[PDB]
Amino acid sequence: MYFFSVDPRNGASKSGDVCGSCCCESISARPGEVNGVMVSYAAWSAPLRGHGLTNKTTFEIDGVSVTPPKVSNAFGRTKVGVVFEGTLSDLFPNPEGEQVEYEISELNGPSNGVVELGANGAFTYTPGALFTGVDRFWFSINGNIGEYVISVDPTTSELPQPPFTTPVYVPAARRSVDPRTHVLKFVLGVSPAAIPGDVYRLTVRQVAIDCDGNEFVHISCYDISIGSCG
Amino acid sequence: TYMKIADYGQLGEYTCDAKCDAEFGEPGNIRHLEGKTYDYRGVFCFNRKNLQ
Repeated sequence: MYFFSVDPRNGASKSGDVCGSCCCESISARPGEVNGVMVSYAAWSAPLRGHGLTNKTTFEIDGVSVTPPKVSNAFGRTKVGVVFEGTLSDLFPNPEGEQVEYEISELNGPSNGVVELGANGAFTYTPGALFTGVDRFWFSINGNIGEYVISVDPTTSELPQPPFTTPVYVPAARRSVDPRTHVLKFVLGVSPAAIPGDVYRLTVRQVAIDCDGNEFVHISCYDISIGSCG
Repeated sequence: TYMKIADYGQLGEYTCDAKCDAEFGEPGNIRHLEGKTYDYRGVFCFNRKNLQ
């Protein structure tokens, strides 16, 4: 669990443990983890005597280094209960000539089905009986990881098309704030498709509220660094 | 003249720790009222013989 004490905006700042080398503070993440982050606004909002914080935090993710992925993603569709079949070879257009070591990680496999990897880029997704929804599994075509998303339709018409989870994401509603102590919590999720070495930047806009209902906005940034081995 | 309690009003609610916003609340009205009364006032007349 990461912890960060936000600068108080006093004209006097730069608390003890500071490694001058940037502006945005650092966060190290490993592809696959889903960790939890804390931020203590006590230093900035406690002097601003009022109703403390509010649940109007706003996050944004932009990448300062991408290194575009090698293998594309894909989408699959099938009705409820009916076995699905698909190919995994048109998803790795390689510039050079080399074999295709298809592999399915037992750690990032499906959650409501089973998959049998064939001999050449073929696989059988037999969805779970009495189940309808969206299900994924993370293949690895010769090292480059991508996700294959499948939606099993409840036999009536169809299901929508989900948005292909990003490398780094902050979940929709898993944050909270304790106005009694001015402490923010949220979750920081890293897809298994992130490439070790890249760096993503997370901006957090937190808004306090005075005794009457006006606003005190606060902006801070963080540099998430996708590094392998923790 | 009578009186009509319009409403009662709220009284500041349930603060666990002092934030000092709803101190006095707001009270209601009493709305003094009034009202008069009316009357008919008709007449009629016969002469003496068409009545006798």
